[PDB]
Amino acid sequence: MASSCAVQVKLELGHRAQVRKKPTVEGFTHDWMVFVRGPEHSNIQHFVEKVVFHLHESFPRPKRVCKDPPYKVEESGYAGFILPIEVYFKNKEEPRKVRFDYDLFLHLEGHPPVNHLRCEKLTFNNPTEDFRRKLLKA
Amino acid sequence: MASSCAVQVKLELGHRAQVRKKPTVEGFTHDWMVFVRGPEHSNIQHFVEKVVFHLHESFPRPKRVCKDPPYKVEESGYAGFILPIEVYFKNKEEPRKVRFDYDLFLHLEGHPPVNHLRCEKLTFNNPTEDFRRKLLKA
Amino acid sequence: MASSCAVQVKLELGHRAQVRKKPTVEGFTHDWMVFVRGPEHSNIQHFVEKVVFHLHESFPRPKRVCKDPPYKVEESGYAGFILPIEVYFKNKEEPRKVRFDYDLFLHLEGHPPVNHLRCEKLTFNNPTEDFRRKLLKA
Amino acid sequence: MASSCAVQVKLELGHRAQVRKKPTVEGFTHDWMVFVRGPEHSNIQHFVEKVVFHLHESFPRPKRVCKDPPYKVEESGYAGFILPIEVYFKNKEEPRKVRFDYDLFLHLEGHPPVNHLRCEKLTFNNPTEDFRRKLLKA
Amino acid sequence: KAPRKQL
Amino acid sequence: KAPRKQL
Amino acid sequence: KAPRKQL
Amino acid sequence: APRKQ
Ligand SMILES: [Cu+2]
Ligand SMILES: [Cu+2]
Ligand SMILES: [Cu+2]
Repeated sequence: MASSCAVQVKLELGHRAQVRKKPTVEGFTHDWMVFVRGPEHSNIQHFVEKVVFHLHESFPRPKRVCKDPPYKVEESGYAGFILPIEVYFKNKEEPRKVRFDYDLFLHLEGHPPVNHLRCEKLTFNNPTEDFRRKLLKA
Repeated sequence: MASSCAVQVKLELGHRAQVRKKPTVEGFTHDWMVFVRGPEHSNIQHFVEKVVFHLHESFPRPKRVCKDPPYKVEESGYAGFILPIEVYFKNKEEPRKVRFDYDLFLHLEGHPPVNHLRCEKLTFNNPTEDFRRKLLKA
Repeated sequence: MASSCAVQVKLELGHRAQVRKKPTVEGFTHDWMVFVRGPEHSNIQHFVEKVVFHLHESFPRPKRVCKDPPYKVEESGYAGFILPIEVYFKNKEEPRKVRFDYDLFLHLEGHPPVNHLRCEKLTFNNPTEDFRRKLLKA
Repeated sequence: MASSCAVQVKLELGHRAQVRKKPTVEGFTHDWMVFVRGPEHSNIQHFVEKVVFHLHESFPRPKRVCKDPPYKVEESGYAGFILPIEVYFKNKEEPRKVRFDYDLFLHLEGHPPVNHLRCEKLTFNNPTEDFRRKLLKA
Repeated sequence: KAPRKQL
Repeated sequence: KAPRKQL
Repeated sequence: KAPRKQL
Repeated sequence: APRKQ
């Protein structure tokens, strides 16, 4: 052109994984909770339409959809797995979403609980003006 | 914050320097022209307010000001020099101007003429959307 | 030259800070752990020689030195402080180290435990190709 | 990851178009020269295998190939045209080639001669150890 | 070490 | 306004 | 407060 | 090459 806006927003992906006192009856051993949020209390709700957590097939309604904060899933299980997360934007132009393969891993009974944090930076090249102010309100 | 827009524009500064067929009345050996332009095709007129060339003190009206394209000064002289160039933006915030110290150098007689091009990248961090609109129309 | 390589590596700084259920014999209220690591599946041991945590003066051996991964320090205390962390590189040329002033903060009793993550981007300009391979092995 | 080397080289594309009076047998008013070289006289011979100038169909052997420095084509013509230039690199990996659409324009008599220059920056993401050793020597 | 969901 | 062939 | 150390 | 400097 030559001119370009490069808007960068920050995301936090993380999960807690605790061992239950007594297992559930269904037999599950652990309690975990997985989330997506902005760092340092950023309201990502401004540019995030919805967050989609894709659980394992073993779960009922494995597709969990949060379209209002907090964007998180709470469950109970026996094993860890790769959990595809999809974050949809208040976009109108590509990319409409971003996908992460989140490792929801669990620790053993004699080991301390999991409190994992993962950082992701998003870069939008030449976004629209309306989507920009949304991104910058975060 | 923490979010950020980073708008980048490209500028081009350059000069020609020929020896005349024969020196002027004052015995000026060279003819030169220095310029500030956008890359093809652009049009920096959208965000550039004025460009100020600071010629040597040995020039009449050494402060040449172009507020409309083309941003250039045409002159005749005997020697080369450092030429401070100031580009003012249609901007209400810092930075309101950028300064380049351009080496307007001459080549000796019995040597090829001068055609120098110097490309510069400008990065504006979190500009207002009005100035951004100007920067993006370029 | 005119040519230049910019090698970028990702570094992650973070700390957990939990309130103890009952203070230690010295009166320490908190349990905390601080670390330096790479993102996801990446071993930074390839280009990191050692990591030095500079604890507050109150701590004995305030200068803690990690020679191999994991690069962490676990302690008990009563207050938070600024923890200068120096990450040393496996090169023979400048720079052989980078410094961050890590804010090792705690939260009060009756508040959730601390789990903070801070990501840092490192840019090496024109490194030797021997040191460069290690940077890319991560 | 990361694991990220970004290698940058600069290229200068330009052309001279000198008017010729009197015109030739074939009616060629002008005679021009178009070239691809590196700024500050850098030997791009290190990372460039060959440069291919794609002249208009009117020329015999329109496809003109410079495999040795200088990468220039001198010719006489009657008109201007968009001139596709392809720069081939000494790489064994994508990209094998870059293509610019160069505008070879001319001025009439009574208008100053052509001495045009154009800046082009090339960024190679994660080149091999080989090839990179060439780019930085260039 | 730790249990996983098989895929 | 100049002799530029055309494609 | 949270409380911090003396500097 | 002459420069005023
Ligand atoms: Cu806090
Ligand atoms: Cu030179
Ligand atoms: Cu020109």
